[PDB]
Amino acid sequence: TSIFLQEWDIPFEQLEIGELIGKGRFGQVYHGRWGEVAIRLIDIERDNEDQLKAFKREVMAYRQTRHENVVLFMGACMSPPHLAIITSLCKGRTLYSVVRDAKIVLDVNKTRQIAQEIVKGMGYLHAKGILHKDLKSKNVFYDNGKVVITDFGLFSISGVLQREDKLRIQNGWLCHLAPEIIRQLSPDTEEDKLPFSKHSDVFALGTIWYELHAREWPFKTQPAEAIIWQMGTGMKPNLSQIGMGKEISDILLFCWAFEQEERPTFTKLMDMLEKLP
Amino acid sequence: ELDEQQRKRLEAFLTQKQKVGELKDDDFEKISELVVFKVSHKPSGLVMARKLIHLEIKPAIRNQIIRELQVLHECNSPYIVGFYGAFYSDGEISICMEHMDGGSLDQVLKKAGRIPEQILGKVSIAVIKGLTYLREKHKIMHRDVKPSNILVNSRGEIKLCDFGVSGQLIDSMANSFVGTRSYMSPERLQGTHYSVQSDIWSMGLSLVEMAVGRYPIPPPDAKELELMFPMAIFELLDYIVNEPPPKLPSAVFSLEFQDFVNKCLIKNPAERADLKQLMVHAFIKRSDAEEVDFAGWLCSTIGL
Ligand SMILES: CC(=O)Nc1cccc(-n2c(=O)n(C3CC3)c(=O)c3c(Nc4ccc(I)cc4F)n(C)c(=O)c(C)c32)c1
Ligand SMILES: Nc1ncnc2c1ncn2[C@@H]1O[C@H](COP(=O)(O)OP(=O)(O)NP(=O)(O)O)[C@@H](O)[C@H]1O
Ligand SMILES: Nc1ncnc2c1ncn2[C@@H]1O[C@H](COP(=O)(O)OP(=O)(O)NP(=O)(O)O)[C@@H](O)[C@H]1O
Ligand SMILES: [Mg+2]
Ligand SMILES: [Mg+2]
Repeated sequence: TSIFLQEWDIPFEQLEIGELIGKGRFGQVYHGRWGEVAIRLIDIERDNEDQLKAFKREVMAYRQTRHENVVLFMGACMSPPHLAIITSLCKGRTLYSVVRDAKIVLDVNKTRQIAQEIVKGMGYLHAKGILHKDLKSKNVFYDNGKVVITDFGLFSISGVLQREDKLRIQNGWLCHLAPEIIRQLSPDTEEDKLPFSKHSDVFALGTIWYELHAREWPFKTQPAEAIIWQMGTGMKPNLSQIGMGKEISDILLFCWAFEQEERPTFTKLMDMLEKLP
Repeated sequence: ELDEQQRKRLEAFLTQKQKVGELKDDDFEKISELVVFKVSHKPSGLVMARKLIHLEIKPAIRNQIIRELQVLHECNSPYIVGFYGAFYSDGEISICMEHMDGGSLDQVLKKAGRIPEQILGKVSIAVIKGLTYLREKHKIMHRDVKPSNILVNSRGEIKLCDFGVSGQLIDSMANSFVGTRSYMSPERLQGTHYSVQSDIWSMGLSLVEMAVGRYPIPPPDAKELELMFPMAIFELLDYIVNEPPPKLPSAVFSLEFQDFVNKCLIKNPAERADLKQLMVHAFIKRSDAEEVDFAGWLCSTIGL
């Protein structure tokens, strides 16, 4: 029923809380000092024992993680109703912002390199039986070659879906969801109960591979309902409209494969990205 | 496309035009909620409705949305609601409008049981003239026709609202709301090129819903049709695309009405009736030349 910060392998004396880093749908995310840190303050119902040991469920799984492509989970003190998840602070910019700045060149060699980094980290999380469930370019950080995944596992305890028989759909969420997930979104959908999987995470990587080369999300033109139906029945773009070769386009056909068992694991995907020009 | 008793109040709208000048927040005092609010302007005693669209977004883009929005001062007709001004205050752009005493036709439907054919006769002309006006006078299609965006008043006018003026405002709102009642045309869900034909389908679907008192997909089983007189988003949209369209029950509605909705709900947008094909249709030429006190029907059913 309680998590203390003395329970962690990172010796902790004091924790300073600075300015808000940015807006976001899941709690608030402040600058902090410990070394410099990133603090995410989440609030929970006072007496929802289910949500809580299901949070505790998650965090000490994270206590076993350390990998150069995965943000360093540092600690999580929990004196309900106020929670906190404390991780290393990322220098540099998010992949979302880098992709959408015209002053940065993103040649085919660089995009292969960024993608292999994300894959290595995702393979580590998968190897430890941890699903990301929200892999996307706002959750990847890029500082002159250094690439770091963040926010893995949070989506289960997130509550970002929460109107009357109306599901709230953020821009760019849907085009990451593999078809098995899209086909059951409903106004009763709970983040706890969607069928995420290792295969769903590979799909979400595919969306990032599209985004690295087109420098925008797929289905940019289209409204949410059109995206749901188009992705549910298996319709997907290629990148020949911008002169990308076959190899780059084949990556998508594998990652976005309609039947899950046809998409590669991250280990196989790591090989496929090696054999590019 | 002309009448003198509606040239009367178009122009008396442009006399309350001068009274507004420019607008920002503290001019307005909230009265009640209807998200949009009932407001009371202070420099000008006009009672309006104020939209709130929460957007969290750049310098240059706002200026170019509000100036893209300024097209609504120009458009004027008895089948489109009244536009006053657009400004930005506190992370939320706010469109101020003509207020409507009766509410949306979704509003009136849930209070009534069903809506009679003779009234939705007149509703149909209001929509078809509106869409015809906007296309050939401004080269814009509505893009979002549904019962909640057709508004009515105790004076007796029916006009459309919440249509697409600003190609950017579409792009800038961060998240949409997807429920169990969809009015998107089958061609729009598949990502095919579309025209005002899509707005005609949206009209057809709204009409059958209002005539029956229930959203018509999936269609009801014989047990619920007798009475009247758990589904995931994807399979509803897939129903719209692959199963045959809904139709009114053969018993209780006239042939002219049934053929009207049937032509609006044809899947192939080329075979679907176009705007003015619909205006020479038997059902609305019959309905045009009828006397129904719309104001009286409204005030007796919602109570005002
Ligand atoms: C992909 C796609 O089709 N997007 C789309 C398609 C159609 C509509 C919208 N859109 C919308 O949905 N609303 C609804 C949600 C409240 C709007 O109010 C809305 C809006 N306001 C408004 C307009 C006119 C009058 I007279 C009063 C008003 F208040 N204007 C000015 C718009 O230009 C758009 C483009 C709006 C978005
Ligand atoms: N470890 C970190 N280092 C630096 N910035 C961070 C870190 N974690 C989060 N941020 C930033 O803090 C803000 C909020 O992050 P977050 O709450 O995950 O929202 P988001 O993932 O960017 N968008 P969304 O989850 O779809 O609502 C964003 O500006 C992030 O870039
Ligand atoms: N000018 C108006 N006068 C009276 N009621 C209005 C007016 N504008 C909106 N409403 C009502 O406000 C409520 C919410 O409208 P709105 O914010 O547009 O969402 P919605 O109608 O439920 N679906 P949508 O219009 O697509 O966002 C509905 O009950 C409308 O009838
Ligand atoms: Mg994030
Ligand atoms: Mg509306």
